[PDB]
Amino acid sequence: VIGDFNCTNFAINDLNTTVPRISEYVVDVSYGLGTYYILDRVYLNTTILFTGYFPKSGANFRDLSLKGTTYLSTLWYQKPFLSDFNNGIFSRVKNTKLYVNKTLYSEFSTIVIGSVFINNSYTIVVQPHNGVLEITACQYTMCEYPHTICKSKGSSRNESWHFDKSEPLCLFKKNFTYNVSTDWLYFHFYQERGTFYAYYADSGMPTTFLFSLYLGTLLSHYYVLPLTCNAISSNTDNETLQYWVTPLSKRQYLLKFDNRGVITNAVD
Ligand SMILES: *[C@@H]1O[C@H](CO)[C@@H](O[C@@H]2O[C@H](CO)[C@@H](O[C@@H]3O[C@H](CO[C@H]4O[C@H](CO)[C@@H](O)[C@H](O)[C@@H]4O)[C@@H](O)[C@H](O[C@H]4O[C@H](CO)[C@@H](O)[C@H](O)[C@@H]4O)[C@@H]3O)[C@H](O)[C@H]2NC(C)=O)[C@H](O)[C@H]1NC(C)=O
Ligand SMILES: *[C@@H]1O[C@H](CO)[C@@H](O[C@@H]2O[C@H](CO)[C@@H](O)[C@H](O)[C@H]2NC(C)=O)[C@H](O)[C@H]1NC(C)=O
Ligand SMILES: *[C@@H]1O[C@H](CO)[C@@H](O)[C@H](O)[C@H]1NC(C)=O
Ligand SMILES: *[C@@H]1O[C@H](CO)[C@@H](O)[C@H](O)[C@H]1NC(C)=O
Ligand SMILES: *[C@@H]1O[C@H](CO)[C@@H](O)[C@H](O)[C@H]1NC(C)=O
Ligand SMILES: *[C@@H]1O[C@H](CO)[C@@H](O)[C@H](O)[C@H]1NC(C)=O
Ligand SMILES: *[C@@H]1O[C@H](CO)[C@@H](O)[C@H](O)[C@H]1NC(C)=O
Repeated sequence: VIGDFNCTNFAINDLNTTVPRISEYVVDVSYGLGTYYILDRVYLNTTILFTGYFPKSGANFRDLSLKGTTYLSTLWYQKPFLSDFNNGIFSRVKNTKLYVNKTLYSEFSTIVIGSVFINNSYTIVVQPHNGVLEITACQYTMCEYPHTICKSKGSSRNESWHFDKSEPLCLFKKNFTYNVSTDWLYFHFYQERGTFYAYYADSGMPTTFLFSLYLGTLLSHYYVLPLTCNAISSNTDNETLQYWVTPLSKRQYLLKFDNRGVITNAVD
């Protein structure tokens, strides 16, 4: 389970089925994937040795996106999908582009980052709403079996990942736009000395600082929410979710900057 609130009994498989194969992809940083811009600094036409929260080059990304239709499997809400956060994670996220009457809609998996996922603890939630990225850190009563839905194409079940009837206590609540036409988003989520840090990119690969948030507590877990949809399948549109995640750690990189100060290359 994620949280411990019984939000629903509708269409749950508690059967000990085959675990879905988590797909894996090698981390290659040679074009600046997994890197970020340093503070308020510009570096031009140069190489820098810098120690930062970076992926291990040659480690694996895991695709933790889960697309459902009606049934939720209880095995989705366990290890290996429920994952240790440690220092942090780098996300490579497919922007799943869907069309309704030729109008573009942007979907991708919500991620939750927390400890115990109960309403005496803060859970960070990063959720897309079609070009708006809603980021919150609140005392959510997370569901046992949380998921999101396609708002665009609809779903056979309602969205429920928390059950707060009155507004929960929040440390953070901000919206960030992202470019809905992009094919990929990139995120760093990490923690240092009781403070959470987020970086993102929607164009190119090297991320930029979004925000930081003092928590005063260690985050221990993250989970990529299942998304349920009538579409995003071989019998509808041949679209897919992808939410690739790999651990961060304090690593020395060589960073190469071009004459615009873009990180064009990196070495672990
Ligand atoms: C912070 O987050 C916590 C979870 O970590 C929330 O606490 C849970 O809140 C729910 C909702 O109030 C509690 O569930 C309800 O418990 C009642 C009491 O349970 C006893 O009695 C029943 C028989 O009635 C026994 O079966 C059971 O074993 C216990 O002995 C139940 O009466 C409720 O059931 C009724 O309402 C539901 C509504 O969906 C109906 O489906 C049922 O048919 C029935 O009519 C219900 O089960 C839960 O027990 C709490 N857990 C804990 C650990 O406390 C907090 O509410 C939340 N707080 C805030 C401010 O967000
Ligand atoms: C951040 O973006 C979300 C999603 O657009 C906003 O939430 C919606 O706000 C309207 C107006 O209050 C409600 O009618 C909707 O029900 C809300 N939810 C959704 C999923 O659309 C939110 O208001 C924005 N602003 C802030 C500060 O969070
Ligand atoms: C969850 O709540 C529903 C509604 O009361 C109930 O039918 C179901 O048995 C509950 N499941 C568990 C595991 O408690
Ligand atoms: C960038 O650096 C190279 C190597 O020193 C140099 O040859 C080139 O002229 C520089 N270009 C600019 C635009 O500074
Ligand atoms: C979805 O929510 C509506 C409104 O509360 C309700 O009528 C409907 O039965 C719900 N469906 C499911 C599958 O939860
Ligand atoms: C959005 O992304 C597309 C595809 O990468 C790009 O062509 C376009 O210029 C971007 N638009 C904005 C406003 O950045
Ligand atoms: C999805 O792709 C396969 C292979 O090209 C094709 O057989 C199938 O008809 C496609 N489905 C849709 C809904 O386009």
